[PDB]
Amino acid sequence: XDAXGDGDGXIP
Amino acid sequence: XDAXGDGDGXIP
Amino acid sequence: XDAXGDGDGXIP
Amino acid sequence: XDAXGDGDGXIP
Ligand SMILES: CCC/C(C)=C/COP(=O)(O)O
Ligand SMILES: CCC/C(C)=C/COP(=O)(O)O
Ligand SMILES: [Ca+2]
Ligand SMILES: [Ca+2]
Ligand SMILES: [Ca+2]
Ligand SMILES: [Ca+2]
Ligand SMILES: [Ca+2]
Ligand SMILES: [Ca+2]
Ligand SMILES: [Ca+2]
Ligand SMILES: [Ca+2]
Ligand SMILES: [Cl-]
Ligand SMILES: [Cl-]
Repeated sequence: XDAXGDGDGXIP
Repeated sequence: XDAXGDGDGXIP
Repeated sequence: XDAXGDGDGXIP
Repeated sequence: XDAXGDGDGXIP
């Protein structure tokens, strides 16, 4: 896997 | 953003 | 076997 | 990724 600090999907 | 052919999240 | 939802080969 | 000694897909 994840990126973005928002878990899976959302911001990469 | 997306990757994997399954849209957002899931497989990168 | 297959994996990945794309049949044989490709994504495991 | 591959397995089987036959490259991508085929035998895992
Ligand atoms: C592929 C290299 C970077 C990476 C793991 C993106 C996946 O991020 P997510 O959409 O937040 O799950
Ligand atoms: C997933 C762990 C084993 C693995 C990488 C299977 C993929 O093998 P292939 O279908 O020969 O490409
Ligand atoms: Ca992810
Ligand atoms: Ca994310
Ligand atoms: Ca995405
Ligand atoms: Ca995806
Ligand atoms: Ca297979
Ligand atoms: Ca596959
Ligand atoms: Ca493979
Ligand atoms: Ca193989
Ligand atoms: Cl997609
Ligand atoms: Cl499949």
